[PDB]
Parts: sequence; structure tokens; C-alpha cells
Amino acid sequence: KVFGRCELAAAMKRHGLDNYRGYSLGNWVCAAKFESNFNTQATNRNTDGSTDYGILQINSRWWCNDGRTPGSRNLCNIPCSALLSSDITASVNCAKKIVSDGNGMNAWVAWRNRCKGTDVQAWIRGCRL
Ligand SMILES: [Au+]
Ligand SMILES: [Au+]
Ligand SMILES: [Au+]
Repeated sequence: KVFGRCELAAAMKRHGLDNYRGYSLGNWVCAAKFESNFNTQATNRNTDGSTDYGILQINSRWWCNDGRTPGSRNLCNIPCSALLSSDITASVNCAKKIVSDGNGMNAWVAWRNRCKGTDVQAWIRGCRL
């Protein structure tokens, strides 16, 4: 599914991401925009042979099992395909574990390079939240 901006803002807020570990909702919408273009079906191969999955591009190297990242972790205890659903629950509850692990939103390269330090409130402008 490809979310509308305000549609994803609404879902992320409902799932308890607004201000999660002090990251405003705008940070999460900005990350999702630049990670996946709001597309739950997004998959991208990493150089080490891991793959990033779903609307928040969660990495098989640490967080999920995709059956082809040998010697990796599965710290969210899910198949990476669960991260590709039209329903963002699994991506949200895994992202909460990632952002809590000491590195904050710096784990998301697109957030670091395109959202961090910017006016991220612009990403929720116009939305009825
Ligand atoms: Au959730
Ligand atoms: Au994020
Ligand atoms: Au949802």
C-alpha cells in the first residue's frame, strides 16, 4: 500500500510513534517519505547481502529473518515479509525497538541525511491529527 502523507501521520500517531523516545511525528513521516516513499512494499538490497523491508526500511542484518541473510540477527522476532503488510503495526512495533537501542533515529540513513536538523513539522502540516 502507498500511504498518503496525512494518512501515514494518522496511522503512526495511532500506533504511538508521536514523541516516541522524543522524536516528533514529523521525524517519523519524514523518515518514511525518504526511506520508502510511503510504500509498504519497498525492498532494497544492502551491500553486505542484507535487505531493508517496508515503509521504514528495517534491515534483515539485525531485526528480521528473510531466509537469505545468513549469520544475521532477528531482534524483532519476525519474518521480514511481516514488515511489508498494508498494516504498519509490525513495522511500528519493530521501529520502537530499533530507536530504543541507544542509536536513536540515526539507524535510518535517510532520516540522518534528509530529516535530522530540518523543519520536520512541515511533514504533518495540513493534517487533522
Ligand atoms: Au503499532
Ligand atoms: Au525512524
Ligand atoms: Au496501522
